[PDB]
Amino acid sequence: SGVLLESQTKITDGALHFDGKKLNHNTFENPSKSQAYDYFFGRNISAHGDAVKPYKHFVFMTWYKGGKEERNVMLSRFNTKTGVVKTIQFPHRHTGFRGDPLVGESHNTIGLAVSPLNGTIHMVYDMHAYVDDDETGRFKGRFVDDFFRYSFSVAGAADVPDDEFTLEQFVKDTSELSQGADDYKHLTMTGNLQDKENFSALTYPKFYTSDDGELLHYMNWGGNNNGAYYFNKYDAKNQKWTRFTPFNHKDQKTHGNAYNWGLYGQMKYINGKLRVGFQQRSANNDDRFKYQNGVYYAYSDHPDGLGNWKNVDGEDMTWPLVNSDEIKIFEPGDYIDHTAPNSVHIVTGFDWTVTENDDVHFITHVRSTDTKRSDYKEVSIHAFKPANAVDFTITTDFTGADSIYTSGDSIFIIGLKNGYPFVEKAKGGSNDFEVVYQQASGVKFDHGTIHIENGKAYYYLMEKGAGNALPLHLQVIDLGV
Ligand SMILES: C[C@@H]1O[C@@H](O)[C@H](O)[C@H](OS(=O)(=O)O)[C@H]1O[C@@H]1O[C@H](C(=O)O)[C@@H](O[C@@H]2O[C@@H](C)[C@H](O[C@@H]3OC(C(=O)O)=C[C@H](O)[C@H]3O)[C@@H](OS(=O)(=O)O)[C@H]2O)[C@H](O)[C@H]1O
Ligand SMILES: [Ca+2]
Ligand SMILES: [Ca+2]
Repeated sequence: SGVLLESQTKITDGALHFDGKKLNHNTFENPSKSQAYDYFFGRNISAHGDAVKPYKHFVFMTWYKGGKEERNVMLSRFNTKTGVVKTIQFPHRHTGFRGDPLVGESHNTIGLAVSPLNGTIHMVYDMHAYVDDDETGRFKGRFVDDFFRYSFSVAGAADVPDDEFTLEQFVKDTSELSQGADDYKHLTMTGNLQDKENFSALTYPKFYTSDDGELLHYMNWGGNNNGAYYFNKYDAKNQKWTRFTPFNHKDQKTHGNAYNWGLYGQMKYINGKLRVGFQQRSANNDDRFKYQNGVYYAYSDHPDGLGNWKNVDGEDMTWPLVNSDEIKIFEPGDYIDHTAPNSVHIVTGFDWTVTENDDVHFITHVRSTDTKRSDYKEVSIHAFKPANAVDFTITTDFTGADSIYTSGDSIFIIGLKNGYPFVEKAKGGSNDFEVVYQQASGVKFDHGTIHIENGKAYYYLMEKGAGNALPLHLQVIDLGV
C-alpha cells in the first residue's frame, strides 16, 4: 500500500566479496593463496555498513573494488536526475583480518557522510580495533600510524561536475606521520595528531546528520564484555571534527560498577536527539546469560550529546554511564524459562527505533543456549510503548527481524526473501505488521544495507553470483508515507 520501487541502478559489476572459506583461530594463518577469497568472520564487505547516503539529487555509495587481488576503497556518486554514476578509486586497499589481506574482514566497512553545510565528503573505513603495536603484538605492527583511517574532501566536492569528481578533491596526509604521496588516510578527525590516542582501537563508523545539518559520528570501542560508544561532531566552519566523547565508561568495574559490560546495539539520532538502544554483555559468566541480556535505552537533551542524558522515564542518567541498570527497560531473558548458568542465549535479532510520533519500539530474540535439549525454547519479542502510553506492550506474537525502521506514521521491516526485497509495514505504536511489498522478478541479491530518508528506503545491494567480484545496485523504494 503505497510502497513502490522507484529506481534500480547498477553501480558496478565487480565489488569485493569473500567467496573463499571460513577460516578460524587455528587456520587463519594458512589462507588459501588461490583464486577464492577466504575470510574470518562473514562474507559481506561491500554494500555493508553505513555505505549509502543521499545528498540533494545525488546518492553517494562506498564500496571495495572487486577481485581478491584489488580491494581498493571506492566512492561513487549517482546523479538520480541524469542517471550518471561517477566513481573515484582511492589508493588504500582492504587490509584484511589483523592486517593480512588474504583473510576477508567483514567488520571493515566504509562509512560515509556528506555535509549539507559545506558539501564535504567524509569516509572512515577498514577498521577493527586497530592500535599502534609491534611485531610481537597481535597486529604485528601493521597499523602503526594508520590505526584510524579517515578520508575527506575539500569543501563543495559533493556538488562538483561529473568531470571534476575525482580523487583530487580529497585531502592528502601531509603530516609528519604521512606514509607517502598516495597517503589519503588521516589518523585523526580533529586535524591534530596529539589526539591520536583518542582515535585508537575503534570499530564501526556510523554517521548521522542533525536536524540543523550538523554531522554526527560514533564508533564502538572494545567489545565482547567490555565496550563503549564514542561520538563526535563535525565543525563545518573549521572543517574538522571534535574529539570523541564517551556515552559510557569502558572498564566499568573500575568506575564503580560490579562488572564490565559490552554493548550490542546502536546510537541513533532520532527526533532531533542523539539516543542509544542496546543489549549488554556483562563480563559475568556465572549468571544465566551466555552473551547478551536486557534491553537498554536513553536519550540526550543536549544537541551534541554532551550530557543531560535520561532514561525512557525522563530520569537523569549518570553520564558517562557506569551501571546499565539506570536505563534498563526490561529483560528479554524473562521470556524463556531457564535459570541455570549460561542457559539463556541472546545474540541476533535486536534493533529499536522511535517514530516521529514518539512511539518507542524494540525487537529482540531469545533462545535456549543448548539447542539439543528436549525443552528447547525460542521466541521473538516486540516491545513497544505507544506515544502517550504509560507502560510498554511486550509480546511474543511476533516473527522476528534483524532491523526495524520508521518513517512518517509507520515502522517497517525491510529485508531479502529468496533473494528479493520485501517491506513489512505497521502503524507506529502497534504490532500490526503486514507484508505490503515483495519484489518478485529480476536478478536476486546476496545482501545489502538500507538507509531511510525522504519517505524512501535506499537499498544498496549486491547481486548474487560466484567469485569475489560482484555487481552492486541501488534501489530507491518509496515507502508510501
Ligand atoms: C571483540 C573482542 O576483541 C578482542 O578484545 C578479543 O579478541 C576478543 O576475542 S577473544 O580473544 O576471543 O576473547 C573479542 O571478543 C569477541 O567480540 C566479538 C564481537 O564482535 O564483539 C564477539 O562476537 C560476537 O558474538 C558472537 C557470539 C557471535 O558469534 C556468532 O554466534 C555464535 C553464538 O551465538 O553462539 C557462535 C558463532 O561463533 C557466531 O555465529 C559473533 O558473530 S560473528 O559473526 O562471529 O562475528 C559476534 O556477533 C565475540 O563473542 C567476542 O569474543
Ligand atoms: Ca596516513
Ligand atoms: Ca553471562
